[PDB]
This record gives sequence, structure tokens and C-alpha cells, in this order.
Amino acid sequence: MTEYKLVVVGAGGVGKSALTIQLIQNHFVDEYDPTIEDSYRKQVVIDGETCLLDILDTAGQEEYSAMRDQYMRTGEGFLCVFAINNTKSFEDIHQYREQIKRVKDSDDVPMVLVGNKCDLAARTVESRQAQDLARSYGIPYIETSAKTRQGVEDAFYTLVREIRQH
Ligand SMILES: Nc1nc2c(ncn2[C@@H]2O[C@H](COP(=O)(O)OP(=O)(O)NP(=O)(O)O)[C@@H](O)[C@H]2O)c(=O)[nH]1
Ligand SMILES: [Mg+2]
Repeated sequence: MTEYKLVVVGAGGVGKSALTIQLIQNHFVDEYDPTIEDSYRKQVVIDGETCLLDILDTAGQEEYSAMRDQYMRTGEGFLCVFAINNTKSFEDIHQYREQIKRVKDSDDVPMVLVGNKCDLAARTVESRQAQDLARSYGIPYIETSAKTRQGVEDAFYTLVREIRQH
């Protein structure tokens, strides 16, 4: 069957693993469990198409940047995750996108911009600022909450559709 190699990237603690575990295991993980590098593989039916979602969950730790070129190189599509209550994570989005472009030798790469932790009332990044950034990249912007599940499937499934149209 068709396989989609998805790679979740973003600064430490923005909820990359929480979003990936919500989608696969239907549970909100609220534990301190920094990620090194993990892979999830699950059969799903998306728009009637049988396909394998192969999702690599990456570390936000910079200690692993050699490990980064490698997985970014094999990825078909990317979820760039920042948190709506961490302005630095939003700023560090540029760095991840510009690394992806250089590892993929392409101006355009299937990608979705994800503003996570939207269940929290203490917001420091305005949805409009993120939307404007996404618009300049030419990619869609989706706000998610791993804790309530808002926009989770949407984020992942959309990315798959952007891969389909590439
Ligand atoms: N309120 C709220 N907390 C969230 C949300 N997503 C993740 N968190 C919390 O944020 C913390 C970090 O989540 P985690 O998924 O481990 O982040 P990560 O990006 O995978 N970290 P790392 O880069 O180290 O692997 C956890 O305490 C988790 O419960 C969310 O949507 N809402
Ligand atoms: Mg993690």
C-alpha cells in the first residue's frame, strides 16, 4: 500500500510527541519524557485510500543535528510544531524550515505549520502572526491541542493531502 513518511519537528517541549501519541494511541501524555528519536507505523483509511502512516518523532534537543539531516532527508512531508505559549519556539520555526529546504534541495516541500497547546488561555503568539508566516511560506496553518484533540487528525491528514498534490 501507499506509505507516507511524515516527520514531526520543532523546538523542545512544544508537544510533538503528545500530538503523535494522540493520533495513534488516543491518549493525552502529560509526562516529562524527552524524545531521542522514535518511529510509529499505523494503517489508516484516509479519503478512502488505504495507506501506511510512518511517522518519525524527532528530538527538540539540538544535541542531535547530525541525526537531523538524515531523517529530514527521507521525509516526504513535515509538521513544524511550535507552541502558542512559547514565542521562542515560534521564532525557531524559520531555522527548521531552512534546514529542511537545504537537506531536500527544494524550495517547496510538503509542510504544515502547527500551533499547538491551543487549549491554554495564556497565549503569546497571535494566530494572525502565525497565519502570516505560513502564508509567506505558502503552506497551511492549523492550530491544535494534543490535550483535547482539537485539530490533531486535521494537521496530519492535511499533510498527507499536501503530499498527494506535490
Ligand atoms: N496544555 C497542553 N499541554 C501540552 C500539549 N501538548 C503537549 N503538552 C505538554 O507539553 C509537555 C511536552 O510535551 P511533549 O509532547 O513531550 O513535547 P515534545 O515536543 O515531544 N518534547 P521533546 O522535543 O523533548 O521530545 C508535556 O508536559 C505535555 O503534556 C497541549 O496541546 N496542551
Ligand atoms: Mg517528544
